[PDB]
Amino acid sequence: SIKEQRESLPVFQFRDQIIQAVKDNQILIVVGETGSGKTTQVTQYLAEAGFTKYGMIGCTQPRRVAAVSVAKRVAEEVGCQLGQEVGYTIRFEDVTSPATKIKYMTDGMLQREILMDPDLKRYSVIMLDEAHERTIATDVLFALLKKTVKRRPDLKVIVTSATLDAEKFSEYFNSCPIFTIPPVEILYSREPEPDYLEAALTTVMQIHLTEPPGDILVFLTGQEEIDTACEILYERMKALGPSVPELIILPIYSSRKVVIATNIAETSITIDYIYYVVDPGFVPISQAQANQRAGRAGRTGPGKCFRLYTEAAYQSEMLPTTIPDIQRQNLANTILLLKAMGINDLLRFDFMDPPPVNTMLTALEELYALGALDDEGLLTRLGRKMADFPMEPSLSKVLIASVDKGCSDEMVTIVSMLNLQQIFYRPKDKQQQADQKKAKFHDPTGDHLTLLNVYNAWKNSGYSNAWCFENYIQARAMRRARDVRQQIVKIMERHRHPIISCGRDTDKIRQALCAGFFRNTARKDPGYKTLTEGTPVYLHPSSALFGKQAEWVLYHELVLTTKEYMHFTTAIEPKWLVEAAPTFFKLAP
Repeated sequence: SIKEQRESLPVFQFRDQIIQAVKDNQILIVVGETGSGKTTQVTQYLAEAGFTKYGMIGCTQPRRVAAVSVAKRVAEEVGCQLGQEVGYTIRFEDVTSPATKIKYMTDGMLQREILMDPDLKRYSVIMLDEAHERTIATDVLFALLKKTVKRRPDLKVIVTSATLDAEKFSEYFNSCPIFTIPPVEILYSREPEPDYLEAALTTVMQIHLTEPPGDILVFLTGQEEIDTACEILYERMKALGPSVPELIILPIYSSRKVVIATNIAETSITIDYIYYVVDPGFVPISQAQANQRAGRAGRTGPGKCFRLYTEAAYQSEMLPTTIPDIQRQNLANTILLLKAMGINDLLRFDFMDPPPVNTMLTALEELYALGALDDEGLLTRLGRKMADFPMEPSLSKVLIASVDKGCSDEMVTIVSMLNLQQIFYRPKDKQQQADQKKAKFHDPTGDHLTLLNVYNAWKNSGYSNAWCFENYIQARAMRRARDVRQQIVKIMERHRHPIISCGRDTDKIRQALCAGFFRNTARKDPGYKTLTEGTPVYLHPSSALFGKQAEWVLYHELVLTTKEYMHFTTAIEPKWLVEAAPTFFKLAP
């Protein structure tokens, strides 16, 4: 039943108590142990209590997927169509209606939303649900909401927290109350294991045979560690014997079952029926993170956690408080927005956890080199124009540069294609066959123009799914690209940025892509080496210029599956970098 499921949750007992705490206290810290359902239920409770009469309820989630996942879930519970009373907003996916009482979104959208109205009048209550996997963009929000609260008293702010992080939050938010919302044994090693990988595998071996049935979850650091573990565990399982229950071993890089994942994956997994966790505790992690990890065993039933370090280590060489995760490109975006609110002076800024000065100086230098900031560091005309685009400052810079070069039509398509997850379906039985079809779209210049070739031919075939399948192109991905393209075209048109085509002048198109994306360039070494930092990076085999020789290249992203790899590489001329990417590479007259 919908009611029965809702009432089953631990929060429902404290449901009347939560509403009173919000009604009295302006800012409220909520500690809910995972599986309390504070994420879904609290939003409804405040809606049910009439907080949506004169405002919306907004909740920020750490990832895009989480905001979509919670919104759909809450929609079912509320019993209404997604986007109507309960909707989510994420980048280029605003699933909301005028009739939207409850809204879910990422920190970035809130930052765009707060910049437009520093008082957030459209909202009655703002809740940030990122107890774990908090960033600096989330920390910036805290300081902004602290000021917003001093000018709009009716506004309610809820801030979820981990138990270790809780008291620090309360001190920061003017000593406001900490509302709290209510089994596994943790095992340690007497001496620090010399080899964490060997220890962890032996640990997985003993637990598979010598323990009651449960599923094991292991965490590792690198891909080569994962691959080595898969081979070792296969070899030991086959040698062990046929009587022994089969061990199904699956890795994740986002009879009994073993799952092995990295930190990237740990933040995005809700797998059930696992009674055992192996915690190598070294990426070194924090006590709050270690405790969160321990809890994951306790999800389905009782169970055990195996931390591969001394207890003293837990209490000595591990800090409890979360360290906010800093993304270099996200931080540039955050700083750009802050300067668009007229907030300079990052040194005296009310940061709850001060970011390292290098991170802020690199971000400032990156924006300066893009020409978002002048010599002083004050926001320029170009910076304000870029801040109107909800994307990384490199991509927004490329769009505006293309308008100057009369090639905005091709760029909006290329920019659309960069956001895409998977573009080409590949099946191992027909892998060779798929690669042959991909080759038709290969442009000499590089992957950027190859993406332009894919979308154009898709457009030319009237956007046919049969055509997509004919060429082993993900049909869903192209549809997503068009949705993004249409939204970008509307954003450009609203600002004074027209759409002009130039008949695939590859020189103008790649020149445009050098205006931004100039700190992601590399030169061929007798693989390649990065111009900016000197880091060695390699062409991916799937690249359109992978066979070809190309002395100077430009890459959209830098993936690390095994060794540093450039994602979407395009051959460019050095001249354009001096000319179109001025400040950084003007080592000419």
